[PDB]
Amino acid sequence: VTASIDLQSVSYTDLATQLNDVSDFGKMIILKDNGFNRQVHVSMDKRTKIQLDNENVRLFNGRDKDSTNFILGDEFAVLRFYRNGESISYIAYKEAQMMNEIAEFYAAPFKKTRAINEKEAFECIYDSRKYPVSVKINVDKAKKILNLPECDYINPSEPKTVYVICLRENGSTVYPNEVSAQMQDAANSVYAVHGLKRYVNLHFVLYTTEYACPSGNADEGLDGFTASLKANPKAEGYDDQIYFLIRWGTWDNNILGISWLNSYNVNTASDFKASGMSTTQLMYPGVMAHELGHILGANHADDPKDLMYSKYTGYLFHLSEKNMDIIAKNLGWEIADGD
Amino acid sequence: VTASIDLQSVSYTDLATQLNDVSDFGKMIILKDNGFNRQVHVSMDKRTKIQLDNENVRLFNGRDKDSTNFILGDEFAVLRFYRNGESISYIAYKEAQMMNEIAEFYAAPFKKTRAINEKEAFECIYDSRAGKYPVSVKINVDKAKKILNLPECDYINDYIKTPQVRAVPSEPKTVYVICLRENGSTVYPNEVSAQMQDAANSVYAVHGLKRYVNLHFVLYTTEYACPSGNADEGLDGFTASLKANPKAEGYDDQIYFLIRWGTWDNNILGISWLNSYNVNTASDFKASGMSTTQLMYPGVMAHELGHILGANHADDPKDLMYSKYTGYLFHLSEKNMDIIAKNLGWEIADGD
Ligand SMILES: COc1cc(=O)n(C)c2c(OC[C@@H](O)C(C)(C)O)cccc12
Ligand SMILES: COc1cc(=O)n(C)c2c(OC[C@@H](O)C(C)(C)O)cccc12
Ligand code: PRO
Ligand code: PRO
Ligand SMILES: [Zn+2]
Ligand SMILES: [Zn+2]
Ligand SMILES: [Zn+2]
Ligand SMILES: [Zn+2]
Repeated sequence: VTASIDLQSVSYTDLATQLNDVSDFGKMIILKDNGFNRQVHVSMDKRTKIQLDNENVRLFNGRDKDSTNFILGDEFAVLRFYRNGESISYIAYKEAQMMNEIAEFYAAPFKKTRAINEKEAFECIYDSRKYPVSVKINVDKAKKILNLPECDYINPSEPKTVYVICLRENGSTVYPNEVSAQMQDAANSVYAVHGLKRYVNLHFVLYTTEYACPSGNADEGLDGFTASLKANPKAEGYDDQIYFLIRWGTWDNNILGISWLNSYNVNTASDFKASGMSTTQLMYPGVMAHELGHILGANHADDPKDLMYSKYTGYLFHLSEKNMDIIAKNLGWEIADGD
Repeated sequence: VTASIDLQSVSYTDLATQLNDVSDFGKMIILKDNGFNRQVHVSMDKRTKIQLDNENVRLFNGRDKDSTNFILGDEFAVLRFYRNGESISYIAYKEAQMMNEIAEFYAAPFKKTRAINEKEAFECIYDSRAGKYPVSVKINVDKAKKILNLPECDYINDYIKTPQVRAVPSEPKTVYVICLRENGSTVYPNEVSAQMQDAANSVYAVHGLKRYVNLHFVLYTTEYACPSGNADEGLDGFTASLKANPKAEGYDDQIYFLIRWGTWDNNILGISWLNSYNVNTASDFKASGMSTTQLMYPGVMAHELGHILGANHADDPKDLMYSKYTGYLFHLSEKNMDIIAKNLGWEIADGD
């Protein structure tokens, strides 16, 4: 009698019908696979707004104990949950030609070195009687199979609408599911701290820019990105918003992203100071969240399970009490307000 | 500095960026033209859900005194307001090739019969900030039907019958209005979602029915096509097709519609089984009908949804359920409102 999603044949239509059924009161959906089940209570994420090149993308969350998240756009749908501490994404594109391009893209690195457990890290999901309907990627198993070299860092009455204006770097190709996952992880990292949804509602937008980094250097790239915003007339009057140059790859010495530390404050934001750069590749979730953290004043953390750890860890939440205080204050929150 | 929309150059991006910024608290937008101004307070319609072939379409309403409505999908955006009693729509498609096809489609009948004040009934809006292709089209439906001299259609015998025919819920019931594009038919997204928006709003306007139901419209293609121009024979086959369709098994308790762009024999705008829905007795795909989706006849799907919910032909020419096509979109008949609200689980004790 309960609704369910079969991960052995999950398509865009499967996720789209289920997620489009979720009312304001939430919906119970059972995630089904071979040797797997999970009843989740899905609800619409009504805090975050997303447009990718003017295309509305919706977010859905399960309960805290479900570790499940969803992304639903008109052309793609994503299911991301945690199973034995590993992140598993099911990415389904609506158009047959696009799903094949996406499946080819995600399958290519494994085609070089055949894996002992390829099906556990990456698998093409097929229709129940050929073209794939979705792809399954266990990020944690994939990074172990691919032997990927290390990428890292160095060094109110109504909530306020803050725009996170993402700009696809000139010459870059970013993938919709990949970009909106970095965005979903960024907003959720923020709303998890001190009940910040009462203070801010993040609106992510994505456009293309004529600006491209003049070299592989990330410091020179961000300096140039900030300077390009100040000279861009399409950004005149938006100097008080958050900005990100997004690309698929990384910068020199495998830098995942960069940003100006403590560059945003709901009352002092100006001169496009609150800007950064980020990769959007699926194998490194939480990079945009980590940079959005630095932009909101968060410092490098001592806990290896913290999002703001000095090194890249795959964790997506702020665990540091000092960082949570700094971030929430920058968004207008005070200790007297509570959580 | 309030936000505003210039109707002298309104594009998809213009409507999309404005409607996409509307928060849960609503937004004040000024509609600007050559001297005309209207401040409207837009808010998202959170009662109705719409997917057209799995593409999400959102609705926005102004205040009651604004007479303004919006439709926002990924590929098109619509603004529909009233000015001096006439219904004006601004239809903007996102893709250049699609906007040009749409502009050509809407302009074509006006080239056959060239009017002096064509600009009043129909106009291609161009990029003033400059441009070469249209960014949207303006259609004053009431002036267009007068210019085109469209042969009138009426709901004369638009219903058939069958010889068989508690408390306010914690959450209103989700009722799906499953629309199926007839085989061989081409329906236009803006046109279809306008018939749907007018159908849901006709329902929520009666006895505070949003507390009892939340309508969810979906659109798919069906292999069924009417075997003749007859509407009674068409609806009989449509209902039968549903019973023999396995993709509809377990959904016999929902509302159904065969949709097309044109009309049936003797210019019938649509048809449906009278008093075919009830939140507690709905079954066997009884609550089904057929409807045109052409822009020049707004309210046909609402009129048929009315018939499905038990509404009879009204006597007031300003009523939605009047037997002749009038262009009004609301039930004014006290008896029809009682019949419709009762079928959706409402009682006099509950109030409005
Ligand atoms: C090249 O960059 C941009 C490209 C582009 O198309 N636009 C419009 C930009 C932009 O618009 C304001 C936008 O966020 C609002 C608040 C209206 O929703 C802001 C910042 C940059 C751009
Ligand atoms: C031609 O008939 C149909 C064609 C078609 O593609 N489908 C899937 C239909 C259908 O889907 C269930 C739908 O309402 C839910 C509840 C999932 O949103 C229901 C009824 C009919 C169809
Ligand atoms: O996922 C879907 O809905 C369809 C079928 C396979 C490719 N596109
Ligand atoms: O809408 C899009 O996704 C295309 C791809 C590059 C930028 N514009
Ligand atoms: Zn860092
Ligand atoms: Zn981990
Ligand atoms: Zn995690
Ligand atoms: Zn009638």
